[PDB]
Amino acid sequence: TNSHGEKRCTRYKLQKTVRERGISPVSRAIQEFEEGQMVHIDIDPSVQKGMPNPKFQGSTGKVIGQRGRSYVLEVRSGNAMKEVFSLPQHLKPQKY
Amino acid sequence: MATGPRYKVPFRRRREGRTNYHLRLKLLLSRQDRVVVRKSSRNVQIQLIAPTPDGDITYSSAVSNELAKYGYTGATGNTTAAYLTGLLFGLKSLQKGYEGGILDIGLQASSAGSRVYAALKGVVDSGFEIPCSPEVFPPDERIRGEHIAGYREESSDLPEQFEATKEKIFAEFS
Amino acid sequence: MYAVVRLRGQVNVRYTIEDTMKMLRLHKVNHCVFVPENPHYKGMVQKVKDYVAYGKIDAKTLAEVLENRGRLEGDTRLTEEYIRENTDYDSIQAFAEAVIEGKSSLKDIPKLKPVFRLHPPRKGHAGIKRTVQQGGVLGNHDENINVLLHKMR
Amino acid sequence: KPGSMYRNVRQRSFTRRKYMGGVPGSQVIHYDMGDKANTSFPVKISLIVEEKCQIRHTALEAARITANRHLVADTGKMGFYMKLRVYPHEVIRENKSGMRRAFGKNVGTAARVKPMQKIFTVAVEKQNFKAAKEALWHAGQKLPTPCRIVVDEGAELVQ
RNA sequence: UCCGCUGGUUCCUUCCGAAACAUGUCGCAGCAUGACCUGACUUGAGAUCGUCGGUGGAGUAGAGCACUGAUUGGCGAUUCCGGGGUCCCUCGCUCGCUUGUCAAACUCCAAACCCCCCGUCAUCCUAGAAAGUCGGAGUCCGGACUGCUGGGGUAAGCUUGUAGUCCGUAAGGGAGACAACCCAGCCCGUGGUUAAGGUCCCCAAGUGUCGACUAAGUGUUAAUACUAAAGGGCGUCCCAAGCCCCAGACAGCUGGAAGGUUAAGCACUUCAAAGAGUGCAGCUCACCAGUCGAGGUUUGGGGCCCCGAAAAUUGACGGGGCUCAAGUCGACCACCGAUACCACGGAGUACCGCAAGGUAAUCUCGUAGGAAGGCGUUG
RNA sequence: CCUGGGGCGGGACGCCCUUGAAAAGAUAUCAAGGGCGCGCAAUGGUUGACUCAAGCGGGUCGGAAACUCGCUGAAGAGUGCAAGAGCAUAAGUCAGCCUGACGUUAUUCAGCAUAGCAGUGGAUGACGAGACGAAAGUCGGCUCUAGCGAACUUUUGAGCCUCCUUGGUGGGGGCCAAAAAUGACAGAAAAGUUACCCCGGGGAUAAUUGAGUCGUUGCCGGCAAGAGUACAUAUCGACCCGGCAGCUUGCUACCUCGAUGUCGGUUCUUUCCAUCCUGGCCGUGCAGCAGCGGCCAAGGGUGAGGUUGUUCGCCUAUUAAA
RNA sequence: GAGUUUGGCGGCCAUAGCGGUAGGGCAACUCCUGUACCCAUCCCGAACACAGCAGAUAAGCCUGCCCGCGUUCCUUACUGUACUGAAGUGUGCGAGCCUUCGGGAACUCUGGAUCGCUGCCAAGCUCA
Ligand SMILES: [Mg+2]
Ligand SMILES: [Mg+2]
Ligand SMILES: [Mg+2]
Ligand SMILES: [Mg+2]
Ligand SMILES: [Mg+2]
Ligand SMILES: [Mg+2]
Ligand SMILES: [Mg+2]
Repeated sequence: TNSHGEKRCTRYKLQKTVRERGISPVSRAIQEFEEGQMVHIDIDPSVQKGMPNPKFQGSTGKVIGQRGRSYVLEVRSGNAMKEVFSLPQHLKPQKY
Repeated sequence: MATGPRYKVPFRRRREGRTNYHLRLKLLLSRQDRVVVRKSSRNVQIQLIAPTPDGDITYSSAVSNELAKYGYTGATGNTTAAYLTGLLFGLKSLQKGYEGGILDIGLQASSAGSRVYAALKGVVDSGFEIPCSPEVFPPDERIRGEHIAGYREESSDLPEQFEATKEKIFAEFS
Repeated sequence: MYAVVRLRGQVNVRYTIEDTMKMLRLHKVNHCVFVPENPHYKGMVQKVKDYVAYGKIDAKTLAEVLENRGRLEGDTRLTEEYIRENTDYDSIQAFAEAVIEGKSSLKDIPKLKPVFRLHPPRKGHAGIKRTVQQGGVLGNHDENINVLLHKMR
Repeated sequence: KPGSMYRNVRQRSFTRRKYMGGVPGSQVIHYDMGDKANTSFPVKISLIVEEKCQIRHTALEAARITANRHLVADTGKMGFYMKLRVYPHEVIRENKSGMRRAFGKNVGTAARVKPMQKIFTVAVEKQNFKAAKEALWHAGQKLPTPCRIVVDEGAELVQ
């Protein structure tokens, strides 16, 4: 039977491209975010700590608070609001 | 040798052997200015750096080429010159409005009584705040330049000129 | 100005297309709405091409449409007197000319319904199972929507 | 087991043989026939299939045998070059009880070919064009698809 | 007694109206919890079923060998690890240049849908958005059509999924009948015009128009569980291209196949006109001469039709029948034909208004079920 | 209990990864590839120093097998073990010092999208203690995702609360935490048989007929490889390909379980042609006789007996044929 | 006020890599010189560390060039092909496929470009 683990069916959700494999840009890991700012969840597979679910990969979260290094995001999953803790390595700002 | 399209070249600083990015990620998590001390074979240089996504920016700096104007004549690439450069950097950064910062020796190896730790002791003695342990500090006679008697008698001008430069720079910035 | 007329019913229609129709105010067949030419309405009319017929109406067609199928609130027919007492123009024809020239709107008329419940097409139409370019009636008539609007007068 | 069983293409490609077990290999022996060195054949024709069909390896072997024998008896042993382009990569599995645990065992391979995809390419001289064309006609009679011949090289050389 | 199992459970109208799915369950004919439906209340300003633009997620179709694995030859070298008749030399793997194929657990690439967020338009919304609390359930046997080459399977009116829409719970109109195919979602009566589909009769309206095809009663069968293939046709109708062609071809009618060779034909110096040879040693074609005097032959791509084509009560284009059509194809005209659409008059409902009354393209179908209002018997 | 009826088989009965799965999420089958019920005081933590696999070249019997030097080398290695993902001044290897494989505690995720649901994890934090390090940092085990279990009961750890008028002693009760297991893994202490069977239901589900399908069965066709002294096609028809019938066995579960009386024979009637004989033709490797193969043709005929319950099949003697 | 060079820190992480040729250093950088000391080698002052007068731009580094390999981008053709969203009384015996409107590749090909761009600070010089 199939499993129910957190990494289930994440062969390409949590995979890095060939020319971004290895160390990531360190400037992405100290990008400070403001209160209420909209940020995109684009999970960095190399950074194995503070990662959200693969189910939130590609969702825009509204920053509502900080819990140390990571940020608190109000993410939408279908019809429910979720609080998704993610470090700045996995987040990316939305530009207008 | 980028043999094909599945070749991941290192980053440019890592290709040039000039920056470690794991150490850079460790240091940038502090959210504090870095005392980027770099030593050249003929003199020494110290910077205060704060990163922004456009690139690093440097607030204050000080090299061994400035020690001439304060009355220094000896070698600019020894422990005494490193201490004087660190003291000048600390006083200048205090004057500009910076009093904190974590040490950053980068790729240079860590060993007690080096020129980098001499510059660190110079920065600490100027009132600049930087977390450090006194074990890696050099002895006071080494900062004075008490190596002189081994090889050369023309090195004997070092301690008196170091004390003169110290008092001159302290009067200059305070 | 797109003249969008609905020509197929609401049975076996997907909910996205049916909500596209409902936001266009086309709930039943033979119902016409006049909308501007912005890209938003162009995409909305493009989404419902298989269930309506749309085109670029001219001034005479819209004038006759207002004169024969304009209803105010309470299901009262539009006439010349109401137009002259609630607009600046001499008749329905000049108001239609102003609307086609872009310096007027159908919302200029107070209480006027935005849906024109038209009669079924006299002598039939070309069919609701083929588009205009396939020999039917659905889709884009271009300026030939006024012929279909004339036969649904 | 007739070819009508494993003919229609309504299932995905079952070719990753490291995740299956014990495929009986194809009976197809060669894929190049005739002169495998003379690249100077002016008139070149190809047999193309005009449906989406799965050709069994036995069907491919029978077609190759009939076409190669006809070409050897028509244009001599070294007067032609005939190429079977497609390898049978798909693995065909039969449910050898009832419908419980219906994933069958591999009972042979086959080649999935698209419409207008060339099966056999034949290069011949000017005079041996008709014999090569007729042998390719006999080859497509052993295949499960309608096949039409198309001329690759020397369209003006023939007419 | 008990039963999750069977059967039955008695009046009318009005409003709204599902689920046959997930997790747990000695659970699989049951139940609980959640989704979905319903009623009320609190709350007080936004909501996104839809479009257009942008910041992001793509790793599916497609494509390809750049990784993982397969896979086909040719050419030139692995002087080396190997197989064979002074390790004299044979020689398969291995590595490059040029070919030939692939992948559901492959990707240097990579869409269209789609999903999160932002802006805009659009629609809903103070006659109450989103949110919250409580009352009442039903429901967890589903099924079908159109797609995903969905998975499995030889296939199945098979089994198991997913997106949308249907039947269930869906009238009326039409397909001969048709749960779910098309029009259509439907309060009552009248008038009109159209939708689907049809107009030779059965049957209201075309023995309709133009240009061709079919000679088989083929066909007169949109979708489809209701419709036979591979293969072939000098059947017939077309398009295009080679070849010979009024310096006279093609198919028929006149002189010859005479030098040769019996290399026992059928196990040349040089002539326009005769071979190591097509045929029942004379008996016969290929081939030059003349002749009527103009098209002939080959190939490719198409339309319809034909053979392939055999089943059991007599029978099914719906039946009659139909042949420049009453069949097929490319178009066209006019008419018929719904409860749809329009209009008129009427009823009910929803909300608002103190009330008169106002609005409704944005109200009127309905199974399980919730809510409301009434009729009736006995006292 | 699940179950293409039940049983036998199996566990798709708990946990983890890839595909299925149709580029958000979700998505079933006794779907495909499988794995786990552990191992480790180092195979753990941190700092420093280095870079691996595999080739080419040099080095002495140290061989094409060891160890060593140079060059190529973004990874082709290693990281305990399934699968996938991560990692190179490293998440690898070696060495120094250590025990964070620390006590307590709050949220949100995901098991269980949307959207309730157990004990558990797994990511952020907080209080108190440390390790390594110049410091930044890292460390809540072994790079991430499996390696495990409710209530009750007992035992154990630290300190407290309590026992029926009051105080004490022995002994109980309790709070928090740890261990002992229910693998049918959201947790019964659990073997068969019934043809002597009974009852309630089911076409929700099988033998049965019928319908769908046609792998298999019966009958064919295309192309003809060839055998036929020669000669594919008088005759036989390989390989491969395409069919029809529904007359054998299968598959399925649509109808019927408040019953459609289930094999074979007998009697009687009818139907199809894919024709055994009778009628008419064509070919022959047809001299005649007698065959062989094919086409048209369903008007008539197609029997009697031995075994066997038989269908089928064999055997007997007739017969135009049986 | 501005510019060139040099150094440090970088951002984007190949348009930046791999490869080949030609030029330069006054200041700087590097190579390079020793081992009293600080520090160090699982041995070696090779690296690290320290103290540095020379000598050398031969390399690091900087400037220009080469399309060769890789990458990225444009471009003509393939081609509005593949594929696909919506609808369809369009079509096939069937596996399926077609028309309309709306999107739209990848490979390859033609002709070309790309042998990095840019941010901060400091040292110098040359400002008008
Ligand atoms: Mg594909
Ligand atoms: Mg439908
Ligand atoms: Mg319905
Ligand atoms: Mg009906
Ligand atoms: Mg009810
Ligand atoms: Mg059971
Ligand atoms: Mg007994």
